[PDB]
Amino acid sequence: TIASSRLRLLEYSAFMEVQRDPDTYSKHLFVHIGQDPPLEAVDVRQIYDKFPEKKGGLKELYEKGPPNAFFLVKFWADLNSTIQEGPGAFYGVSSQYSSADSMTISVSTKVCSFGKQVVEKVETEYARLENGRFVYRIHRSPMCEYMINFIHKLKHLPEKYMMNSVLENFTILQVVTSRDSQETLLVIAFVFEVSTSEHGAQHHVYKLVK
Ligand SMILES: O=C(O)c1cnc2c(cnn2C2CCCC2)c1
Repeated sequence: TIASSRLRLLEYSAFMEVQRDPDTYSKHLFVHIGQDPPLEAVDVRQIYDKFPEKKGGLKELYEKGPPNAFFLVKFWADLNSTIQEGPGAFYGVSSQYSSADSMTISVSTKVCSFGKQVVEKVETEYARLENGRFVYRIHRSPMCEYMINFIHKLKHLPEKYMMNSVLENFTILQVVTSRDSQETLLVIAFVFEVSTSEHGAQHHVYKLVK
């Protein structure tokens, strides 16, 4: 469970959806996190090299704190072409959060490639009271053309070891802050590999410590 003292990640999924006919849709999940067990710890200094981006970077954010907001998710992305991709295929990202307190949050998603920030998405979300808790939803946020082209380039590689060498240099840094106070609520560093398993995409969550 990815949760700080102020915010919990309920769900996260990167996917592509193709419309076979007006009433039929197929959805392929590249990565997914759904739905508390104790988490294994990873020293944050072991991944500073993987996130070398200076301003809005990991080292600076960790020093600002609180340390309880920092998590690392290692993904094994399912890049198998299970669904037949056609012309109007939608590539998107959906995520949900919850908190005990009502807040306006700001979700910044930094996509990095070769140690350089390539895309940054900033989305403001308002609290919705739901079953005594406050929920935040980012539904079907479209992937930018950079990310759709990166996935095609990855799928067109003749070997899964070649895709791992590319994914070695690809990271995503998600920073959720309170909109008005600018306080760090949740930080998730994402690192990637290609899934070799028949059980599809897999992930491992770690608590970042110092
Ligand atoms: O927020 C985004 O735009 C975004 C773009 N691409 C993403 C994710 C999560 N996984 N992936 C790809 C890595 C390789 C498989 C799919 C999120």
